[PDB]
Amino acid sequence: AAAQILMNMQGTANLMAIPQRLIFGAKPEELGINAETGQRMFDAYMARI
Amino acid sequence: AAAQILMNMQGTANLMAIPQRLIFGAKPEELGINAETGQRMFDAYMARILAFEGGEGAHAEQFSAAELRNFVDALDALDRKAASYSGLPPQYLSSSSD
Amino acid sequence: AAAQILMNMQGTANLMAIPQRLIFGAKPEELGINAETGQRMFDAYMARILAFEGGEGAHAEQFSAAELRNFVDALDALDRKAASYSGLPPQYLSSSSD
Amino acid sequence: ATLATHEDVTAFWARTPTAEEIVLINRRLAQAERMLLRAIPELLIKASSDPVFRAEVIDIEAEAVLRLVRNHEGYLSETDGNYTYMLQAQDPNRKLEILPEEWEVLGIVRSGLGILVPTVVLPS
Amino acid sequence: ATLATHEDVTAFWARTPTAEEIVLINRRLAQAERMLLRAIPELLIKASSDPVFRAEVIDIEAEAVLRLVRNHEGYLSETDGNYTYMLQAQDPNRKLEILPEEWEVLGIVRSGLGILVPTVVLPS
Amino acid sequence: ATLATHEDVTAFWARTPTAEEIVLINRRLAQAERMLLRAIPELLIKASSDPVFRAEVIDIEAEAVLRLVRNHEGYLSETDGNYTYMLQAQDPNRKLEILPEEWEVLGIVRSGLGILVPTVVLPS
Amino acid sequence: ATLATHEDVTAFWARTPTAEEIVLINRRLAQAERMLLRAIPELLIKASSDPVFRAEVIDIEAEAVLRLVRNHEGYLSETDGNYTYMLQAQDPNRKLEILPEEWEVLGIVRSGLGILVPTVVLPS
Amino acid sequence: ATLATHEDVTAFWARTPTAEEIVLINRRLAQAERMLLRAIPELLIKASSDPVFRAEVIDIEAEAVLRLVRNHEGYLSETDGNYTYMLQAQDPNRKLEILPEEWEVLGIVRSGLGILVPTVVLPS
Repeated sequence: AAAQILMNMQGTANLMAIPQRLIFGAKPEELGINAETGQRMFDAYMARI
Repeated sequence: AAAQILMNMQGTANLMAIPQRLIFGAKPEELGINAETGQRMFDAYMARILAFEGGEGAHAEQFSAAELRNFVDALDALDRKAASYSGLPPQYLSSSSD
Repeated sequence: AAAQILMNMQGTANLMAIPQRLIFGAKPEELGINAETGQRMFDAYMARILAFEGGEGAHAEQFSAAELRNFVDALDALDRKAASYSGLPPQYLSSSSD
Repeated sequence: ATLATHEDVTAFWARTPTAEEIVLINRRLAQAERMLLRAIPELLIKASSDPVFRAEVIDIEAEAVLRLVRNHEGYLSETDGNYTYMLQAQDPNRKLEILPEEWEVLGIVRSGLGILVPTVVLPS
Repeated sequence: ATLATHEDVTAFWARTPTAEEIVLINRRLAQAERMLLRAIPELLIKASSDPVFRAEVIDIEAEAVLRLVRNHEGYLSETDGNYTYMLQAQDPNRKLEILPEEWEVLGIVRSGLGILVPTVVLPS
Repeated sequence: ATLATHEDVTAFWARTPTAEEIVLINRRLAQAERMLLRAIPELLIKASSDPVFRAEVIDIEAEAVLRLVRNHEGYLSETDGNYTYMLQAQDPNRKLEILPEEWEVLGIVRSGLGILVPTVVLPS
Repeated sequence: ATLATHEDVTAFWARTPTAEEIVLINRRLAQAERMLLRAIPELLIKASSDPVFRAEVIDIEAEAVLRLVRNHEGYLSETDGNYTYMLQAQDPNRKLEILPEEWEVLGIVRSGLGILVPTVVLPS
Repeated sequence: ATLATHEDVTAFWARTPTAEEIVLINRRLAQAERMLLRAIPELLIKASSDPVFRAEVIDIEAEAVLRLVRNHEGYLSETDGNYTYMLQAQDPNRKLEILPEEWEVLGIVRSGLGILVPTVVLPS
């Protein structure tokens, strides 16, 4: 029993111990997502808006 | 197991221990973004107030910080297991309050 | 690991330990913003109340301050590891503990 | 000249065009072909090699011009002596465009979920 | 040639077409053929082996065209001094498409619940 | 005389003005020039030195006048014997304005972000 | 007499006025000048020697009357059964006033952010 | 001369313009010409080096002018007792403009995500 709880806790610490951030309504081409990869890089230092 | 928690907690501190700040409904050219670089510097000294023309349902909002204690509450659980399996005094894993 | 938390915490105390102040729906020429500098100086002593001509949806907003404590409880967790791996008396690292 | 022809648009329209409507259709079919060729740079050699694919492109070019020429004069009604008619209402200021469900036939699928990736340069 | 023919479309329309409406119907049926083949490439094997599946495909093609040709001139009303009519309003954006329940009839069906799976590459 | 002339306004319109409308157009053209000259003190120097800049000034002045003088009588409809017309709806359209889109062409741009700055006298 | 004239108002109002409309315009011009002087005591002094400031005040007086004498009878529509008109839905205005932007042209714009300062008398 | 010419606007319009109205088309093309050139400084080098790029500019200028001159009179209806028409509820259509769907064809785009960067001068 305790070994299952330690695995599920560890698995949660990998996938899900943090928020998952979402945006609804913005178009992928309006955000400038690259069509080949589905990603937009942006610089993420502290206080950017 | 504990090394994975320390890795994830440290990456969380580099990426999400601070909130992420957003503005919606403001045109990049209205804010004056430099189109060659996608950015605009502004003076960030204490207590200055930003004012925007935006009215197209325009609003600020933010994603939360991640609570780093959510991982620390798993670190001290694994330290109680490391003490339990090793049989060392709880002092050696810094795990007792006494 | 502890040096990265101290860097990010000290950085956050310089940029983000303050709630940023915003106004939306406000025309710069109505606020009296100087066009050459993008600013207006206003006398900010204590209890003075700002009064604005209200635009069609005009209102004030804030971004949150960052909680510096969200890094400090990771600094406390890393001092707890540094004591465990070194085997010093806990009071050499976690000075306030016991 | 162009993959589709004013006979293709005429066949989908079910009216005989005037000499002005013929030159409009000839100008707009070249615009539709160029608009597809921009997104599928192999188009003209994927076609002819593949005959069922060419048959898609012909009717996509023809329908893309047709919804722009059905009523280009912009009328809602006319009267002439004692004859009179009125049309169903339809959108002003129409533009030559290819719909998502036509891009899917060319095989271009636009994906509605993409991600923003935060980065910071690692120190040295 | 297409599985359905203009005899099917006029049978559901209950009006006789002109030679221009015949050319129009022959092209809308040629779309409905390749609309179905792109979803079900077995279509010609099934519709030659099974007469009930054939009868369903014939009517899905004939209805898919009839949903366009019903009033393709786009009239709301016409009159002279002595006879007049007007019609119940309908949308102008008539476009060749097969309904969700028409896909269920041909035996392919969408799921309205599907899942996004988070993935991270495992270290080595 | 002012930089643009009633031939410019007439050329962006589609009818010859009466000798009455010519006085209105001449009076409005001077007002449009004085508005641009207030914002850009170098206007006549730049319009003498640079022929691309001159073309912008001439056509922004002619646009600014044209949107006032067209239908300046304020009619929605008139009839005359058996003839009749009706126009599209309009705003009060009251007074001369240069658009943000035209100030950008003249090369002057305003930020939609500005900053209120707290201040207190430092003691001595 | 006023700085602007009934010839200035008639330069913008393309309809030439009758003698009743001339006496109206002369009193509305006197009201507009008197309104400007009460805001700017220097007005006649500046307009004695600055030839572009004369054009500001004269065209602003002519505009401030124009927006009040345009259609002052208040008619929407009129007919004799052989001719008729109707107008756009104009604002049924009842006072002379000078716009916020016209005060900015005269150089006396006012800001929309002001402060209320709490105060209490200091003891002795 | 401009890159496109009044025959292009005529060909997309499917109406032969008036001699009073070719003058309008020529000045609207003379705007659209430099309105593109001021956004893409190399435009005339591209449009003489590459004939496929030239065809985009030919279309986009003629479409930008055609949007504006389509029903430039602003009528909704006209009649004399034997004939009548009524048009759709078209736009007030008050400026020459190039669409974002046309700028991306000329190969320039504006990102809808941009960043505000806080900064403070470091001590010294």
